[PDB]
Amino acid sequence: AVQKVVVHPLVLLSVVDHFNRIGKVGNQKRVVGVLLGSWQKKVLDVSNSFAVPFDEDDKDDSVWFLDHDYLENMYGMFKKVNARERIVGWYHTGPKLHKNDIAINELMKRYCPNSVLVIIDVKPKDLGLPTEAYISVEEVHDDGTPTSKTFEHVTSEIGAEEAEEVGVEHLLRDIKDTTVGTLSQRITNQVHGLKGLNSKLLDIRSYLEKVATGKLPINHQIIYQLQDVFNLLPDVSLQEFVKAFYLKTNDQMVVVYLASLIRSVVALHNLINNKIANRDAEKKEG
Amino acid sequence: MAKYYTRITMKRMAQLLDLSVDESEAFLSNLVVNKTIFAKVDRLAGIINFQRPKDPNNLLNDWSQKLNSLMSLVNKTTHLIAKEEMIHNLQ
Amino acid sequence: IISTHLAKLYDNLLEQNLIRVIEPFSRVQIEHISSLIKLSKADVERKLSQMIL
Amino acid sequence: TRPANHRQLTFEEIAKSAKITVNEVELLVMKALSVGLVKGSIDEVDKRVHMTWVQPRVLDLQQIKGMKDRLEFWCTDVKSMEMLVEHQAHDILT
Amino acid sequence: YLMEGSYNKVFLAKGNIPAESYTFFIDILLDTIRDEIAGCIEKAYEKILFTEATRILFFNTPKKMTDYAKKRGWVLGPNNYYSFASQQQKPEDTTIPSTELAKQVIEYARQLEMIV
Repeated sequence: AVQKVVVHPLVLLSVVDHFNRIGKVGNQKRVVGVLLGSWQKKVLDVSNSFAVPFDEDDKDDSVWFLDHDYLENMYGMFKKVNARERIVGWYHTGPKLHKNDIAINELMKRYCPNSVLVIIDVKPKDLGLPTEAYISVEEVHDDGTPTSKTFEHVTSEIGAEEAEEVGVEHLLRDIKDTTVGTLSQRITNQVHGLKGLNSKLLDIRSYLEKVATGKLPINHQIIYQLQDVFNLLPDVSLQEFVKAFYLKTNDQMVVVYLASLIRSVVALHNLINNKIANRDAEKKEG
Repeated sequence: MAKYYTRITMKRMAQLLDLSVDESEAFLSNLVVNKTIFAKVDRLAGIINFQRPKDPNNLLNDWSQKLNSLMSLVNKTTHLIAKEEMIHNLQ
Repeated sequence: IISTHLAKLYDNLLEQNLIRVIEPFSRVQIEHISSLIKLSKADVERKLSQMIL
Repeated sequence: TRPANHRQLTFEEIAKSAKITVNEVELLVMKALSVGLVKGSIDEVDKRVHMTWVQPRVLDLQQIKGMKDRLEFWCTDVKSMEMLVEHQAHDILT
Repeated sequence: YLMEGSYNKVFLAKGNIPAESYTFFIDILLDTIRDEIAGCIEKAYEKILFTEATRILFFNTPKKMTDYAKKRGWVLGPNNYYSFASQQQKPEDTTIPSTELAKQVIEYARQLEMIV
């Protein structure tokens, strides 16, 4: 239904400052706010946000509040001050997918049809992309309940823009990994993404904690993929997968062998370009 | 038979057509000069085969396909487990 | 002039059917390709030998 | 039941495991490929079949132990081959 | 003559000892040739009957052949030396390159980008 989402770094930042402004409560508060944006060409866009007053008490945690007058007038100001801008859905600060977010989405779907949510990070530590988004799908289906509804993650990335790329690249001024040569790939995804595969091997190790001791629902629809992964584990090293591998090493290295051969001759022509400027000035200048 | 078989004998195919083995060869002749079914028949061992090129490059190419299908699947389960622990032990 | 140009056209159409019937397969007998052209075997074999040369 | 090493059974084994003759198992497996319950290929002269994909089934609390231990030594293999990269290309980027 | 394969011209020189006895030296030269043919019976041979390789060293028919036939293989059978020319287990190694070359490829990039 939706291809992907596009998040600007402003709305990425426009939650953190509110997380600072309610950080004096100390005890517990999740930041929940209205997400504004304009989805076009089946691509979800996210532009602007604010945060709505929201509290939560732990005993009987089914009692939420959205001050809709604050939602009515401030969006009416925002529809005034940017008529290109509209509602796109909502968000919450999302540490660990709290329970009220099954009907918050159903509370305010009378504005946005595909009222998408966004889970963000306030304490960043990962090896992935710390912005997560779901979508609302419902089912009268296989086994669980007559009324069943579960969120599904549509893929997420941080979109840039020519206005804000001026800003963020001025705001970094920090340790950087520019000059992409032979080394940026080695550290953006060869040092890093191999350890990125750690926390996904270890993630399914964490579901594996129920062998005879963990939580009481057992499998039914979790193991059809896990049965496939050991089935779609790749081909063993006996076939011409051995032979055609040596074939292309015997082709890819020849281009490197030519290209390195050129590198020696070019700097040797540079060597004479310094022996023309060494000997032809010691008699001239002194 | 081109789709689901790899290497069938000449006698076996003529038996599922209930006609002569030479009449079978005239059928596979005017279809691959029509090149609408590819086949590489034999008239000494009776060993024909279907969709069998030399395959220099498609081995590692289809192998690289199986990595990306695998890596797209290991990302599917990971963000599906972490919600499943949040519907039993949330608060 | 046709009585001059038919013999040169016959050679071109000889090898044009000769790649046609030889196309669909692998190793094969020489006794069938003479049987599928209605032509002899010694002259065909020399004419086959000219192709790979 | 067979591992991912071969999973290449013969027609005579089906003639044992299903007590049906040789001239009907090809008619059987063409049905199995058509329905979509199995995905593989069929040889006829070497009398073997290269099954590749099978339909996923369910399993009890014992086959997860197979997926427990076969997954567990795949952890250290991701550890071991990466440990070269943070050691050999360490000065290339700090 | 011991350097090349020639063995019979070596023992033609054991018919030609001109100067003194040379006894203890050629008898050690027997022993270092005994294991050498027992070394060179182990090449890729076919069946040899109990006459041909029985006489390639010197011997007519003592039990010394069983002292070699039970030392190495080529099993004592019905006038036969059985050939264990398998040489099948070692090939098809992608892994031994894939450990070593992944070292070498980063070693290429060390003296390629980082100034030394």
